[PDB]
Amino acid sequence: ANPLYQKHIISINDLSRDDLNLVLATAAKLKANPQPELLKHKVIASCFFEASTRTRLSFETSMHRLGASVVGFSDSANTSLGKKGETLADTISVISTYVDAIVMRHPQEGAARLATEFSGNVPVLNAGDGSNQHPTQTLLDLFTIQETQGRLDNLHVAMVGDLKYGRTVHSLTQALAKFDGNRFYFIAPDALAMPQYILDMLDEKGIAWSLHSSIEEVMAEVDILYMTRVQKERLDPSEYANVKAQFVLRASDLHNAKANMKVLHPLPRVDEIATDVDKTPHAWYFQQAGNGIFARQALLALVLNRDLVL
Amino acid sequence: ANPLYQKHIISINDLSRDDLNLVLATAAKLKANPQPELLKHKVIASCFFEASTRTRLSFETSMHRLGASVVGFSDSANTSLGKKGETLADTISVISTYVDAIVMRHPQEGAARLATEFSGNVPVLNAGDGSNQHPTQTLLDLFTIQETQGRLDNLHVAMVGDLKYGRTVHSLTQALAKFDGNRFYFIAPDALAMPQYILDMLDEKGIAWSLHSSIEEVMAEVDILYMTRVQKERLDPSEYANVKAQFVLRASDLHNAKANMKVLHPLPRVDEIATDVDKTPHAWYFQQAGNGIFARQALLALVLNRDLVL
Amino acid sequence: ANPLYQKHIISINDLSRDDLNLVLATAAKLKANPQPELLKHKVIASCFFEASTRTRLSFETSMHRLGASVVGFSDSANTSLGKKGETLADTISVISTYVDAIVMRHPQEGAARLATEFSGNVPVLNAGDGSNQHPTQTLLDLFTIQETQGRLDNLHVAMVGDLKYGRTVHSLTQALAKFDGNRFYFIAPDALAMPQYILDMLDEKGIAWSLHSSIEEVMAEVDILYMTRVQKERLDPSEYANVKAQFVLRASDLHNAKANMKVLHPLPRVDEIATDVDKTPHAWYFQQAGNGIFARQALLALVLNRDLVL
Amino acid sequence: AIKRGTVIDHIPAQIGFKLLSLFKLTETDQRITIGLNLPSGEMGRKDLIKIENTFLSEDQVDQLALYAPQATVNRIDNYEVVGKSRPSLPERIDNVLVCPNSNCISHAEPVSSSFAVRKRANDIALKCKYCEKEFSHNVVLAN
Amino acid sequence: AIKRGTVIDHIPAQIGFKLLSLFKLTETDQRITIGLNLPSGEMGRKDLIKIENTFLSEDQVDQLALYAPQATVNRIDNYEVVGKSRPSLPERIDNVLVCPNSNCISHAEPVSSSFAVRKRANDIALKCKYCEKEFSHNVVLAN
Ligand SMILES: O=c1ccn([C@@H]2O[C@H](COP(=O)(O)OP(=O)(O)OP(=O)(O)O)[C@@H](O)[C@H]2O)c(=O)[nH]1
Ligand SMILES: O=c1ccn([C@@H]2O[C@H](COP(=O)(O)OP(=O)(O)OP(=O)(O)O)[C@@H](O)[C@H]2O)c(=O)[nH]1
Ligand SMILES: O=C(O)C[C@H](NC(=O)CP(=O)(O)O)C(=O)O
Ligand SMILES: O=C(O)C[C@H](NC(=O)CP(=O)(O)O)C(=O)O
Ligand SMILES: O=C(O)C[C@H](NC(=O)CP(=O)(O)O)C(=O)O
Ligand SMILES: [Zn+2]
Ligand SMILES: [Zn+2]
Repeated sequence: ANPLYQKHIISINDLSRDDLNLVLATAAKLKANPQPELLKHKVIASCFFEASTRTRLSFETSMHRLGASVVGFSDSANTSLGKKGETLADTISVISTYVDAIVMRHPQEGAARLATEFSGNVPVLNAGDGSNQHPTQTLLDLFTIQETQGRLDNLHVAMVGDLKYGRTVHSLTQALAKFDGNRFYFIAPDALAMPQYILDMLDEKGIAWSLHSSIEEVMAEVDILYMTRVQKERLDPSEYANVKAQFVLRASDLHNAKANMKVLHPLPRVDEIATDVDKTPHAWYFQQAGNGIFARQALLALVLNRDLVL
Repeated sequence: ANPLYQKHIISINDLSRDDLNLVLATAAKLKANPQPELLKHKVIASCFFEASTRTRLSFETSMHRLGASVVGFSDSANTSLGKKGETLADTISVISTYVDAIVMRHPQEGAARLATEFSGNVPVLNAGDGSNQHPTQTLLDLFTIQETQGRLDNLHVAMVGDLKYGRTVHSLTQALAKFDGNRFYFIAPDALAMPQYILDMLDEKGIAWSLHSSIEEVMAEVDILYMTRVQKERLDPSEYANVKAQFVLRASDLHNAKANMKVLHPLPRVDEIATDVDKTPHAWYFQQAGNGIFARQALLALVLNRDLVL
Repeated sequence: ANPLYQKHIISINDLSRDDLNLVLATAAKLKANPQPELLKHKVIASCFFEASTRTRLSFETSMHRLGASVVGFSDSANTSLGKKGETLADTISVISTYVDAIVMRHPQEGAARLATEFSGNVPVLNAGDGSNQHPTQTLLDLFTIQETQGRLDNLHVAMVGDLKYGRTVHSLTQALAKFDGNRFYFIAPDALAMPQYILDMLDEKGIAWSLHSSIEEVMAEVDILYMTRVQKERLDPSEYANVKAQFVLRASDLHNAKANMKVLHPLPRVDEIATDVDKTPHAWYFQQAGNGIFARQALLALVLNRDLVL
Repeated sequence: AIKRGTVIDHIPAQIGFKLLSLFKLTETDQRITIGLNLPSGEMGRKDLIKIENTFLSEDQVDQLALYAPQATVNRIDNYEVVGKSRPSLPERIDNVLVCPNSNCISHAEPVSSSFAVRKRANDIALKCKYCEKEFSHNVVLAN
Repeated sequence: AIKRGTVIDHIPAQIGFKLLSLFKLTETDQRITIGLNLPSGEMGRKDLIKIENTFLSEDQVDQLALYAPQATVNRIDNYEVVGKSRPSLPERIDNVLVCPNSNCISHAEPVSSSFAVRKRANDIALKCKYCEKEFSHNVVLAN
């Protein structure tokens, strides 16, 4: 079978470069030649314990495009965990007797990992666990970078905003570090900096990164400008000075950009990207979102099918 | 047609032994040989007016495994009943113009019965009505007992915990009483005892039951040990002394159990079953939950199809 | 100095029978011969950290009838303890630099005792500390029993209602136990019974007491029927079965009552005393309330004026 | 055998460690020697704590009566036993215990706990100085 | 000075007592001898624990590594050191540690804690199986 058949997808740290490339090549083929009955007779759980628009809707759409059925919830408040005091462990223990895979987003770090200890032979797909990991975001992110840049090597990549709580950039930075010659620019408030465990990983791989207090410092050099939202629902009250976006991109900031440069953002944005950016050739956050469909279809097909032939 | 075609499934009291056996034999065949298009072109309403994890998700999964589509809600708060003051009667009157069957759980006793007076030719399936009935729980319960014990006659059955508000045990006790030579042990706080109408039924059928203040009194004699959660959302404030589980099963309490004995629990558990029970050969609450799929598939197939051939 | 000059008045357990008789004798005197300027140039704090009608208003009325000024609060919410997180200790440490005595009621047991450890030379008078003590209630109670029975020894005294959380009955039982030949009947729900430290005290002193299920059993014997309110604000939710008065006295239950028998209640009543009792010659709870003026004047006189009054 | 300090002898089994935990005897730089589950003669099995250059007042020695009534406290100087004493039940237990009444003022405020001690029917009753409720010593917890 | 059992030597000051709590070592009926603030040639001061007829569980010697790296564990039989060893720092510590990340799922739910341990620069970094966060073991020292 394929390397990802029946595998949990919890953290970028457990995936190899080859794994990531497999999802990307599979996503490219599905975008070109769709397989509407690939997951027929599959029933997949979509269990969101915190808010989502893109991750849940792209995930469920992907299941449907592949012919699978979907059960679950978008709020935990009417589950027995929400009203009768049930543990997440018991919750996973019973749902894993019903479905062929579990997609879960949860406000605590570790929830997806924990779920794997109760799901038996049922694969768990981490749609986000607190401020820790967001592997499927990275999959679509990588897919979008590959598409627009023609490569995943020797890129100049800026990541801007809340890097401490951004599960998006934790996963993305780990993934891009599995490739060669990438260079990182971290533009973040000191209180919301990139975590040291990420930097240590970059160091022990001999990957160049640097800190910057301004997008302008790096605009002329970057291939990917990856903007993030301040994760206010994760901030400690001692960090409430940072609630407002520190870095605001507008169309005028793009005058010295490389022509090929794309502005990414996992979304939603608050104020960190002005709406005048949307009409420029650099804006690519909606196209990026669109790509969630093909990455998530790809991942589902690989986890639930032994082999795929184009 | 089969005896259950187009029938409402409201209360165990309206079902015969033959009916229950029909669902069980049908559940066994579907578990062995699945029928993924049995309910094609059916649309079924899943209308939960109170919390659920197992009942709703197993029900909807079952619909999908049989090829039906599903509409409904897990919270009533965004229905017109929740925001515009609509009656349950009008709610059922209109949903019954859309769907082929209605699955409903509701916090008031009687709601499912009431629904039948407004649903016309559309069958109503009671997923729980207040502290009254839980017929589909009993179906999967009976199925699990049959599976593990080889029979539904001459069993020794302990029911523990909140028996007053346990719709689970109201239905289960009525069902098991339709079979021969069963013996019951009721272990409950005096304030949450088994209701007299249940006991009266047991008496007029010459069925032996007795009250016990301890699981240890009966451990060596029981084939099925059926644990329950205290139904705190149903307690009168005068009954708040009973909010905590009175009887706590742990692995050490099982030393004198019969080898064949199984521990059941309709779930969720709070503290009445310690997690050290889970690894013992007696723990069977998750396997029981798993069986919800086959009982509920069976019931749906029988209500919406004139005849089934294996 | 009189025995009570500059004394803290925290617990009946700290007072002797001679102390009690001293208050009472002083109460008689000032009732007959008011001394409207006895406490002129005194400023007294009235600090109520939980609700009161009788105790706070009678105390403040008493201070004015004796010519003293009053400062304080009837609610802690706008003190610096309420809004700025100040401890009770610091609150007492500052207030005791302002006034000549501190009258305090508080929802935690032992608050008054604590205050004495920070009030330096300023006496603390306990207006009630949680479900612990209410020594000024006892003083007016004793004055009332004396007024209507002619004595404090060899009486039959029934106490009814919430005896566990009744700070009134804790203090009063301790006080009456300091006299000779008194007989106690305790009519309470099992869950709200008189605490073992009270019963032990009685046994040690060779005092007769008995548990009873009804008012009618003891009605023909009792000289004082002391009714209490269920202390719902003190109840653990595990005791919420007892919120409703278990014993309701009406005019009709007073048929075989002795002509000397008075019905007392420290008030407020809920339904434990029907309004039809109000008009009977046995009703004395309002007279009792009025006697708080004379007990509280007396106590203030003895604590703040060194000479015995005349 | 120590030169100078205190030897708490005849501590009942399983008590020695509790006394160390409770009275924080190990919070010092002084040499401490502990024997647990040692054989006795009058007791069979016993625990034993020696602390160098450290002495126990009579009150301190009395605080042990709650846990080791039959204990022996040898004060020691120049390798010699210069004084021997026994716990007699104290009038009060301060600081170390926690009042079990959740609504007592002692939990919220900067005071030390304090209980009056009394013998009650082959049990010891503890009466909190503040809230005045009384408890079996068994249900009054430490810290 | 025992015949068969274990001697944990070279325990740093103020750690000996913390080891007796955690490893529940005094919950045996076996003779135990403890020296606290003993003089040491190598360490100046040290603590020492002797347990007759008893040997550590491999997790306890695994757990021993971060509490007392320089500690020394001697196995004894027939009054002889038949085994002497220094605590080997494993890569995984389960059950006894608490993740300092308050938003970690391991707090709310019935799973055993689990950390990946590796030497880092000066101190030890401990990485949680669940939240994937890494911490200095000084931060996991208190809990
Ligand atoms: O430093 C140490 C080590 C050990 N011990 C040990 O203490 C134990 C006491 O032995 P003892 O000789 O001191 O007293 P005893 O047992 O004969 O009589 P009682 O105390 O029961 O009244 C013996 O087992 C001894 O080895 C010490 O007294 N000090
Ligand atoms: O079994 C023992 C071992 C040692 N000790 C006590 O330990 C003290 C140290 O004497 P040691 O010989 O045992 O250790 P050390 O001085 O060589 O110093 P290290 O480098 O080994 O750490 C001694 O003074 C003695 O009192 C015991 O009491 N019992
Ligand atoms: O929330 C963010 O800012 C980034 C990221 N966003 C998403 O996944 C998109 P959504 O929350 O709509 O599914 C996330 O971690 O949830
Ligand atoms: O809630 C219980 O304790 C028993 C019983 N439980 C269930 O049906 C399982 P769920 O509420 O997750 O659907 C019920 O009556 O709802
Ligand atoms: O509240 C009671 O029932 C009895 C008693 N009542 C009073 O003191 C009268 P008041 O609360 O109006 O001052 C008390 O303990 O506070
Ligand atoms: Zn107290
Ligand atoms: Zn963690």
